[PDB]
Amino acid sequence: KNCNYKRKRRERDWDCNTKKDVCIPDRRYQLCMKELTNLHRDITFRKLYLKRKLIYDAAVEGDLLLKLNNYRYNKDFCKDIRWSLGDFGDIIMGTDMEGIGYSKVVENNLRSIFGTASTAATSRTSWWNESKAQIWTAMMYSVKKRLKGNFIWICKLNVAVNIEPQIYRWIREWGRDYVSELPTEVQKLKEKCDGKINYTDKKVCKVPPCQNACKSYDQWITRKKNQWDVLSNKFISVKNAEKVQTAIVTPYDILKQELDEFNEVAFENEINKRDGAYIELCVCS
Repeated sequence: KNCNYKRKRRERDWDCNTKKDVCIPDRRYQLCMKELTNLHRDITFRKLYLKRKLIYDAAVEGDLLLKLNNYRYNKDFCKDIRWSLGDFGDIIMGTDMEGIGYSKVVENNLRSIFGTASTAATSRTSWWNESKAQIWTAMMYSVKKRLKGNFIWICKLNVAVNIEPQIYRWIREWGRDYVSELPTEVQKLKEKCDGKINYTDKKVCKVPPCQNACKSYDQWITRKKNQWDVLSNKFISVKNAEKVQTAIVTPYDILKQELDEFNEVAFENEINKRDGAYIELCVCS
């Protein structure tokens, strides 16, 4: 059904339990791969066949993402295009980090086509780099259909096709989720735990629904911290898999680039529950 409609963003939080070395976004789980899953001639013909199947899945993915975006054509939509396109790329290149269920089937199908010799990985990257512009076009079809020649400037093609390791992109995506969730969770804390100027005891000291709001906030921030540690640890593993090391980029550098107002110290305080706002609202001491 993931090729029929998308869950609301953040309806399901990042999943770190299924594959323990990485946290997987719901968007990735829902990536449309129907045609890719449902995959004799020369290998050249079969690659051509693959392209067309990838175009179909990409077109559907872009259509459902736009519907999820309620046809707004805003930054959220363009990010989703970039994330999903990127994931398609990693699937094609064989560097996707999910590799469960039908993703495993898809990887088997691609290996039937490209083989598994020592040149396979390179030729798979070559095929993607040669094809990715058309896949973006396929993903943007639903936009082209409604906006015609003006679809070109809704989202940036170049940004979308520029190759980046999957864990880089997922950290960007995760960060955008975090900054969307944070004020929302702080709202709930404030509403239940906010105090008048002349209070004597914090509400959290003895007021049950404030305590339960703090408990619930604790559960959320504990997930966020867990997710950040897992993704950060995966960032290190993926980096160390690179034969040559770039002499340094950290996950915070990525967050700093993706996010508007990022502040590493503030961020680290929040996920460790030692920020001023949390302490004010949830620590009775």
